[PDB]
Amino acid sequence: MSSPVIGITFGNTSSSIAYINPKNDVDVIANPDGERAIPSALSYVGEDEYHGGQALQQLIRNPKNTIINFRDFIGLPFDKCDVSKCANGAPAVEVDGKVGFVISRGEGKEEKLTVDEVVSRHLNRLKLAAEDYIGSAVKEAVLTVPTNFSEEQKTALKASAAKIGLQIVQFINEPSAALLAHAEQFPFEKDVNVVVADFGGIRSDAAVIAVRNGIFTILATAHDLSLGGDNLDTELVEYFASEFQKKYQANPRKNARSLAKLKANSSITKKTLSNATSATISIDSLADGFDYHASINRMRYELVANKVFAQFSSFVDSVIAKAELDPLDIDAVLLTGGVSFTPKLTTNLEYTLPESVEILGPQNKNASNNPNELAASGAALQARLISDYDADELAEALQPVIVNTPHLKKPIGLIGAKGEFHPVLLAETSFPVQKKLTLKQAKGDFLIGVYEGDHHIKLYTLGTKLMELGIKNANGVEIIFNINKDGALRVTARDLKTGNAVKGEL
Amino acid sequence: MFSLPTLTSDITVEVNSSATKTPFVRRPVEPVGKFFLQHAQRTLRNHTWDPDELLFDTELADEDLLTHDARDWKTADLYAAMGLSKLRFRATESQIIKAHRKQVVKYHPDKQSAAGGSLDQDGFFKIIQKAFETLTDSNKRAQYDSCDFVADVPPPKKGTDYDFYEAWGPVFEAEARFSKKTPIPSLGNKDSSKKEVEQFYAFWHRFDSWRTFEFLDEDVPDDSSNRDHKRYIERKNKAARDKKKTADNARLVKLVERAVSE
Repeated sequence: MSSPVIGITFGNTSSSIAYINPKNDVDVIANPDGERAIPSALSYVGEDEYHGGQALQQLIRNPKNTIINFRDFIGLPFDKCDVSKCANGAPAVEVDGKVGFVISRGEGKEEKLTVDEVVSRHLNRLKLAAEDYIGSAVKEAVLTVPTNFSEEQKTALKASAAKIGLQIVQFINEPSAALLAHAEQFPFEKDVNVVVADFGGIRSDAAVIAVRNGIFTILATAHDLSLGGDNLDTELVEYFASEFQKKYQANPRKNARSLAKLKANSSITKKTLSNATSATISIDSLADGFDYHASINRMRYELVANKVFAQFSSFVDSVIAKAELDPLDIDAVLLTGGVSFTPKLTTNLEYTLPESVEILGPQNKNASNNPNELAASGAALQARLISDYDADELAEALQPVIVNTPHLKKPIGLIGAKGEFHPVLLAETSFPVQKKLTLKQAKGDFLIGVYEGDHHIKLYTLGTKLMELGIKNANGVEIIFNINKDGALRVTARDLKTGNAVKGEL
Repeated sequence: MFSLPTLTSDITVEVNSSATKTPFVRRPVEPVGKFFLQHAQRTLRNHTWDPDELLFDTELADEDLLTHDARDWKTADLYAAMGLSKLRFRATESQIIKAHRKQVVKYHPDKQSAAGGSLDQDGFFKIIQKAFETLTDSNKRAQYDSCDFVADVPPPKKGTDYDFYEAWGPVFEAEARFSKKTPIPSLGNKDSSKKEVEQFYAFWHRFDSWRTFEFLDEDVPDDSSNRDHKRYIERKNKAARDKKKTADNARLVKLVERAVSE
């Protein structure tokens, strides 16, 4: 038996493990602490080492020896990295031309750790949590990255996993990885265009994916390293400052530990109020020896966060314009990440888009899953498909001659009754491809119009004529557009009852 | 889904220039999806490997069947695809295996790539692939034998002059393959006794047809459906079955009742 293969979503704020059971479904591997999305944090208390939400607990108490958000510093030198992102955690220093961190071990001795060392020992117990649940050793994994990591980072992730003995067998982009599990659980009845939304704690990722006969392709991607759940969190930090200084006449912002425990207890409400209408905060010894008790509902939270949430809908708008699409054309918006649990962010997207876009989120009655989980579950699905392959076959499958498919830029289709353009094979379609349209109610003699199509900001405008075909005294017809590997367009129009078929060739 | 222009000009002439790759674009895609792992596999793996052979088709009897889709395969005739258009239902199980071994080397996709053929013939190969498991299954072949309208010989035309034993001769074996009862009474000749005629029509009046219609299911139960959707398709699919059972049985009754008067 080959080694088990698992999927890794490595995130700024959370990491998750997925694995395909012998019952051939997805199962989420949890940590020993019982939380599925393991946080990406390490805290050293002397010689002892802590991970996860346990390691996030010492951030308020020992912030100089607690590290966080170490995904964006991998593979690139320190001068291209913003140090103030981990200004709340451990300082990031200059180590060997890349980013390193200053830690303190037992007896006050100082150890200088590379960020390459960080990912290895983070994956050390991501290995341990996976093999304890499954009961067998793991050696290889599929790692999901954002699409803006270059190849020199991917080799560094391959190298740092090789420091501990993990073989990163494949790299896949997170919008491509997250969508597959949604497509496996809920297959699409029609070929659609969808937008993957990854709203993390410290960064926001949006990418536009065309779903064409099971092939997932980039139209355009967008990233914002400044928009995220931290801005949701920091807006509440100044919010909780407001009632505290009017009631108790103290400034909680001027103490780092007071601001950290305020930042810690505000971080819980982002998860807590995603499922309930209100949340309560009780903090012993906040600042100047003062306790604090307050209850905050959904509506005043949304009244606070309407500036940031409008930026989140604005970030959706820019990636559509970057690929030059119209929000009438887009079929769905797919959501992943812990920010996507918020029901306010769900409601903004039906308002700022047409009603024909179905927003795939936690609130959806028909197509819903866990947004923090949906990235990793797609990686295990790719893991199961490649589990039959050795390294030679998958690397040959990874070759640019094979992974590059030519597509079709300008869409084709059928002309309507009033001269409107009805696309059959849409835009952005790879070939060879064949689609069937059943005109069952078609009675009489028909002229079948094949035209190229032009799209503008959305009505379809009739474009360049491809061919024309006609049928006589027909009672139900099928229209077939066939494109081969050579780009030749062949159109078959078959009568549904008599079998009288007229074939067009180009 | 909307209406059609419905024009009476009825032209079947292409007027534009040849299809260029200027509206064709070529950036790569991400290696993800189960259909990536098959679309790559056709250009990566592409794995493919006597008195009874005199009964086969030497050349493909339906030339249009080569261009037919693998997805639209249920309207495709598998007997013309297998090379058994002469014999159809009466071919044995080993004959299907020998016919499958003939057609796998004639239409080898690597040899089709060697002969310069397109990938459209590989779509006909997926017809050739799953025809084998359909025709080696006892149920699935019999289900395909239940819908073989090409082998369904019609009764002869009304108002014409014909021999009764020669024109209705091959007709009654078309449903005798659907007989659950053995032995099969024969039509006989002009010198047949009255008791044999009474034993004939009673067999056809009390006829037992095993013909089913699961292959005519346009909607099939998907495994991605929930519990009510697999039930909802089945009652509709049964409603197609018994209607086509009773109508063909009434057609068979009219097949019985016309031969009595003629």
